Order: sequence, then C-alpha cells, then structure tokens
Amino acid sequence: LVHRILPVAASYSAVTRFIEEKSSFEYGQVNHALAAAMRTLVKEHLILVSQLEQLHRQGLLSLQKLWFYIQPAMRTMDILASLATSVDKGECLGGSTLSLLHDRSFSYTGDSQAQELCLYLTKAASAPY
Amino acid sequence: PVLSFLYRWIYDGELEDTYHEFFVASDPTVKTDRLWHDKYTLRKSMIPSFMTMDQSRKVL
Repeated sequence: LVHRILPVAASYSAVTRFIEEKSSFEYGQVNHALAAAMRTLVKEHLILVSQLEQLHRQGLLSLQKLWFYIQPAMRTMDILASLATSVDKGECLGGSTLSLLHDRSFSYTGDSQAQELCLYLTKAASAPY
Repeated sequence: PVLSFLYRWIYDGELEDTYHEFFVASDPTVKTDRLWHDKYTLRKSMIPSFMTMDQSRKVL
C-alpha cells in the first residue's frame, strides 16, 4: 500500500527541483513565469498535508482513509511532473516552451479537471511573450 | 470528446486528430480545385452508433 502512495511523493520531489532550477535568470522570461505559477499549486499540496496532520492528532485517521484522501493530489501533482520532464527533455526556452503547453492543452479536452490546470499554466506562461 | 470535434467541423473549423478518430478523414496532397468533389471520405468505422448514417452524411 505504501508503494501505491509513494508516486505522489516521487511526483513531488520532481516538481520542486524544477521550480528552483528554472527560476535562474538564464532561462528566458516565459520559462520563468511557468515555474512561478506552478507555485500556486504547491501551496494547495502543503496545506492538505497540514490540515490532514491536525486530523491525525485526534486518532481519527487511517491508512485507508489517507489513501482515499490524497487521490486528487496523485493527479494534479502528476500532470506538473510530465510538463517539467518534457520542458527538460527537449531544451525548451522562449517560443518552444509556449508550444509544448499548447500541445498538452489538447492531449486533455474531456477531463475538464486536468485541462483547467494546463489552460491556467498556458494563460500564465504567455503573458511575458 | 466525440461531440467536441463535431462543434467546429459543423460550424467553422478543421479536423485536428493527431491519432485518427473523427469520422471525416480528409485527404492531404490535394489543395487544388478537386475537393468539393474529392477530399473527404466518411470513415464508416468511426461513426458512433448513436448517429444514423443519414445524420453522419450532413456534417460532411
């Protein structure tokens, strides 16, 4: 069961590294605002651990309940891991990093949860350009 | 998603399907005067069964 929950942890260790590294000045000006708006969604992820933590004090938390509680974060944090690895895999800086995002914004058109996230990252990233 | 593609090629639009899905499967290679005659096969295999053949042949 713990292995089943570990991917969100693996999909977290690999976003925060992206937000710091691609926050250097060298990476254009759209690669900047991409990481900086991927910061509103690490706020969400920390607070859910915190409020869940205050629930565990009263002994009213179970491993099964946790596994059920963290489903949404298994997904939002995971979409941010593909976007990060794909910007890294093919060096993307400038107009290329504003195309890869317009590609994912179609790779989802029916989820209506994992689009609003991609479609916010795109409207945010394309204000400098 | 099926009815997503069918709200632009039914009003103003183009067939975007990286992987073939929407029934209209247009032919590239020909931008000449031969399209109101020959550029748009109705791929019969991807007409969803909730659409009769007679409805699927007005969208195209």
